[PDB]
Amino acid sequence: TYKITVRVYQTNPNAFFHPVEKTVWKYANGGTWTITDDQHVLTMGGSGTSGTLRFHADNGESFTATFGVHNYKRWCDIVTNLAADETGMVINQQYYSQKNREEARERQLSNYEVKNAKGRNFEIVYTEAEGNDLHANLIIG
Amino acid sequence: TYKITVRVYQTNPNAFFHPVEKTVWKYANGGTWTITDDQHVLTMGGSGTSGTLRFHADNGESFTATFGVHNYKRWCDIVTNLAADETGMVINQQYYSQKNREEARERQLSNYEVKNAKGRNFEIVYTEAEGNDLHANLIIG
Ligand SMILES: CC(=O)N[C@@H]1[C@@H](O)[C@H](O)[C@@H](CO)O[C@H]1O
Ligand SMILES: CC(=O)N[C@@H]1[C@@H](O)[C@H](O)[C@@H](CO)O[C@H]1O
Repeated sequence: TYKITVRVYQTNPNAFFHPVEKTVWKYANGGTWTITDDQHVLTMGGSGTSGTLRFHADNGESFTATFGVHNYKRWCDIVTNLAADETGMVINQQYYSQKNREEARERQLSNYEVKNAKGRNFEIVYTEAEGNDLHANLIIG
Repeated sequence: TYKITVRVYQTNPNAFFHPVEKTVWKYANGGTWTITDDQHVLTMGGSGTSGTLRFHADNGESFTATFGVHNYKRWCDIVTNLAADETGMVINQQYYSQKNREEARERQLSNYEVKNAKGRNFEIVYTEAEGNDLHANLIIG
C-alpha cells in the first residue's frame, strides 16, 4: 500500500478555500481519504491509482489537487479555472483517459505549480517524496 | 439550489464506520460537500444531480450512501458488498448510465434500507422530505 498525507497552507487573506469533494480512483484496489490532525490522508491499495481533492472559495475560485503513485513513484497535478461541470470525480477520471492529464501523471512530479485566470498561484511540494509513506504540502497563494 | 443535510447514526458498537470518500456528480452545475456541526451537507446547483458518501469500517465492511434530487424530489440509494474497484466515484457515475442504478434514482425514495453479506442493515430516511432544504438520517445497524 501507499499513503499520501497532505497539509494545506493558505497564505492570502483575500480568499478562504475549503475542501468540497474527495475522490478515489478505482485502480490498485482503490483506497480511502481520511483526516488525522487536520491533514488529508490518502491510503491506496498499491501503486497505480490516485485521489482528488477539490477546493472552493467564497469568491467563486476553485481548483483540484490530485495525488497518486505511478509505477511506484509519486505524482501530482493541479487543475484550475474549473467549470461547474468539472467536479472532482470528473477530473480524477481524466488522469486515465485524457491525454494532457495522463501526461501530467506520467511525469511523476514531486512538485508542481500553476496559476489560475485570476493570477493566484497553487503549489504542491512533496516533503517526503520517496517510498510508501509520502507527505505533501498544498500551498495556496 | 437544493441542499441535503445528513446526520449519521451509528447504533452498533461491533464496528465503527467513517467517511472515506465524498463525490459530486457533474449535472445541474454540480455542487459541494461540506461539514457543519458534524453533519454532512450536500449543496447542488439544481435538480438532476447527486453526491455519494462512501463509509469504511476497520473490519473491512463498507458501503455507499448516495443522496440527490431527481425531477424536483429527493432520492437516495445504498450500495454495499463493494468490490475494491467500486469506489464512491465509480458508484456515483453509475446512477446516470447503469440501468438498475438509474431506476433506483428515478424511484425518488425518501426512505431506503438494505443489508450487506454480513447481515448488517443500512438505512437512509429523510426526516424533512419536501422542498429545497432536505434533511436525512443515515442509520448504520
Ligand atoms: C491553468 C491550469 O490549471 N492548467 C492545468 C494544468 O495545471 C494541468 O497540468 C493540465 C493537465 O491536467 O490541465 C490544465 O488545465
Ligand atoms: C446489497 C446491495 O447493496 N444492493 C444494491 C441495491 O441496494 C441498489 O439499490 C442497487 C442499485 O443501485 O444496487 C445493488 O447492488
